[PDB]
Amino acid sequence: SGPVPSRARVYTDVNTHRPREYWDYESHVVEWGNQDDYQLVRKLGRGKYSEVFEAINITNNEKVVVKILKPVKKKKIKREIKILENLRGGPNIITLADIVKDPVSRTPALVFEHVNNTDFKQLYQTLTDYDIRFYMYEILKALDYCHSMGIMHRDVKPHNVMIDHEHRKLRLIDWGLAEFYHPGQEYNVRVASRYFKGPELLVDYQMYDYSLDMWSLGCMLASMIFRKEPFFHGHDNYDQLVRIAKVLGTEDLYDYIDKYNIELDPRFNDILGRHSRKRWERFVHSENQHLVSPEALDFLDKLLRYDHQSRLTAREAMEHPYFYTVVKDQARMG
Ligand SMILES: OCCCn1nnc2c(Br)c(Br)c(Br)c(Br)c21
Ligand SMILES: [Cl-]
Ligand SMILES: [Cl-]
Repeated sequence: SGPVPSRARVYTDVNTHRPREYWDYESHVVEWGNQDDYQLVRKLGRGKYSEVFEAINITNNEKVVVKILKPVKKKKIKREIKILENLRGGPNIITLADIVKDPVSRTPALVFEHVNNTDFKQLYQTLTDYDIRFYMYEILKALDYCHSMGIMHRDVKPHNVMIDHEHRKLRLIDWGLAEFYHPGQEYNVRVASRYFKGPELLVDYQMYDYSLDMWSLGCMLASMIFRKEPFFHGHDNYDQLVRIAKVLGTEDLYDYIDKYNIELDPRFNDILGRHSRKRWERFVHSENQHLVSPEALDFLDKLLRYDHQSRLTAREAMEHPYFYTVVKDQARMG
């Protein structure tokens, strides 16, 4: 029988209208730069799947950030670089500077523009109501650009947003899980991090799209405004959906399941069972009332939908009242 097909509502064929060499990363020939150009200064850390350094380009004396890639397949290597080259110059997307290779090891290393140590998770414990709005909007600028260029990020979370609090700057990093969106294509559910995985991924639905990132963004905001890190705290993949069910309710979950003719374990239905919906105001109480407004709760409600097709698009989200003053504020400064 199988499931019902799905299409992205926006940017549906941006790769179809483009030439083959745009999205066919398997046919790309990576002209590898010279490793000697770059000298490592200090270890900025090591991410969930890489090791990252502060570095200096000796050809122009500018600073760069080098990311020595995890022992990974050549299929993933080429996908990421091709996605970064295409997203270059986009608003709030980190820009690939060069790509080099170790002389003896032959392990690849992405080189980027220098931004800042400070990720958005470490900076989240000192943010006003207007700061949440401002930095969420900047993430939507990056999310609408990458969607508009035909790319899902697939790993949107606090750690992958770099933010310079003082200069009002923001970058979305780690595109190594991202992928090009093509209609009719089945996509692998093993992307993102538990707490930010959409219901589509947890119900083993393959034909998802850009809307996945909008789920993840909701997860951040929810945690940001209610100060519950993370807002949906699953222990395993089964439990994550069970936590989500305990907020959005099980009624719309099973409507989502039949609509797309999605199949899953009988015991999942038993595990989930029946549970009532909880209105978004019930996660407010003590030291967070200042962060939660009506426009925040509507916005959040419209992002955290089981049905991926119903979720707000990045552009739609940018038009929400939540940002009304934000878009007006940046029209007299930027
Ligand atoms: O565990 C700490 C790792 C932090 N980390 N991970 N990926 C990073 C990227 Br890409 C850039 Br660019 C920058 Br600047 C930093 Br800092 C990064
Ligand atoms: Cl995939
Ligand atoms: Cl979108």
